Amino acid sequence: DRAACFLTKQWSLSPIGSAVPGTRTVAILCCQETADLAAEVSSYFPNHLLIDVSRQSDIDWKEFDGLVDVIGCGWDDEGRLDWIEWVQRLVEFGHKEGLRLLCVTKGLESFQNTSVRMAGASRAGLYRMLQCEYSHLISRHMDAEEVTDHRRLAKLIADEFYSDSYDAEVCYRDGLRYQAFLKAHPETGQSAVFPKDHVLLITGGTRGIGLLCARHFAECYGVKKLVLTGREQLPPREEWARFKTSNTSLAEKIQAVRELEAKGVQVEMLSLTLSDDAQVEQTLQHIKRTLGPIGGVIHCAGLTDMDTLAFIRKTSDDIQRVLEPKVSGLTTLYRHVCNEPLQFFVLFSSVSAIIPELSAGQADYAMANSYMDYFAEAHQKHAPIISVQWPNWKETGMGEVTNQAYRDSGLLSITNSEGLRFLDQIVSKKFGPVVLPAMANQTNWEPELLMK
Ligand SMILES: NC(=O)C1=CN([C@@H]2O[C@H](COP(=O)(O)OP(=O)(O)OC[C@H]3O[C@@H](n4cnc5c(N)ncnc54)[C@H](OP(=O)(O)O)[C@@H]3O)[C@@H](O)[C@H]2O)C=CC1
Repeated sequence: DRAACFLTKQWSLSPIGSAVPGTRTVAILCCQETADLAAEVSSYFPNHLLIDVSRQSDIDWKEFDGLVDVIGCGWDDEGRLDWIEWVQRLVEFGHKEGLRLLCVTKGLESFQNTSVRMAGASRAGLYRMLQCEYSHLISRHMDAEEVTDHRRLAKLIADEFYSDSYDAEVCYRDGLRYQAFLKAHPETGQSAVFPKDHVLLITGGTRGIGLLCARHFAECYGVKKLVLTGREQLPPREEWARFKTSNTSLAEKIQAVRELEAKGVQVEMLSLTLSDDAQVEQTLQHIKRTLGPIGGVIHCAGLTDMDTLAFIRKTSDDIQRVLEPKVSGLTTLYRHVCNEPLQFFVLFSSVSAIIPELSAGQADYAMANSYMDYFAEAHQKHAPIISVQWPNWKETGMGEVTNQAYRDSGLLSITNSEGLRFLDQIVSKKFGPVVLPAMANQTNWEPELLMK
């Protein structure tokens, strides 16, 4: 594994060359809040369908030029997934010779924006990547400025929609169009002591990378109190002796608790529904009462859906299960730990949040991890919160089974030791709120083309 780098999302001018209108129907996805905007957008499309999701599909989808989604310009309820089936149906049933999907947000990107407006985060991640999963699509996320008037915004939208671009992600700042790309962090491509009476909280800490982090913090940062959370409820401690010769995942967890406790660490392995406000409150009160204040959080709770790959074959329910730990779960956890004396709050995101080619066949996972990226950017002022867009870990967790796009990306799969060193640097330094640490074979690596 050759060369370490740290990539962050940067922006450069990408002017539109021509904007030729069509006459096929354009769908306009909105909600009650964004309906006035949607009406203004609609005046640029003589042929349109306004789909207000807060008001089923008997549509001749093959007659459409595409869809403009402006729900991300309002509140954009992360828990309401009804909008998804409109996108799926258009993607599946639409013309195979080109159709356009355009997602518009307002002030979601931190570029030339001192105040991230946390709306549209999961949806941006979907639209960024759909053209890599479906070769016939042109799909784009566009971020406008929060100040932009509806009339001006509608004009920008219409030109963008019918543009000659295949850029995955763009923003407009002071009337100028910019495209997103990845680049080695600007200058940095020490550490304080973790207090012995504070607790390190690790969600998804019971196996995989999170457990590896647990061992690492106990060994190298002198952590004395660990709370490791997952979904499984371990049996009472009195039962544990019956699992000595078991080869089960539960046996391994029990053994891991014992090995940590041998290092002189107090360890609790808990079941916690992270999106359940009442349970998270109660559990956090228990920790604070009986162990001590929270000195750090590592958010590893996460699932990939390995059964249903195609976006158009996923149900709302499937998608919700993948989002839950990273979206609702993260938000709920944050509300109950943001006033603790945190040294760090590290989110385990993925290269699939941001590299469209790797998102393919796992669109819901890209949505989930994308939300965490923006969440860190939006809350960096209030908490030492960092989203890490991890590459594949070769030796622990979900494992590798890496595909051609991953190999073709020039990303390498990383060792545990590589990953932990990456983590230590990310905590010790200011790479900013979102960073993609990669091991790359330097000869054959063009980070600046990763998002194209
Ligand atoms: N492995 C890799 O290469 C990469 C991993 N990541 C991310 O790193 C994190 C850990 O990855 P990995 O170690 O492979 O994962 P594993 O599947 O090995 O471990 C998942 C852990 O999270 C817990 N968990 C899963 N779903 C939930 C949920 N809904 N609520 C609470 N806890 C949950 C599991 O608990 P239980 O055992 O009780 O189910 C388990 O402790 C994930 O968030 C993943 O997206 C990112 C990039 C690459």
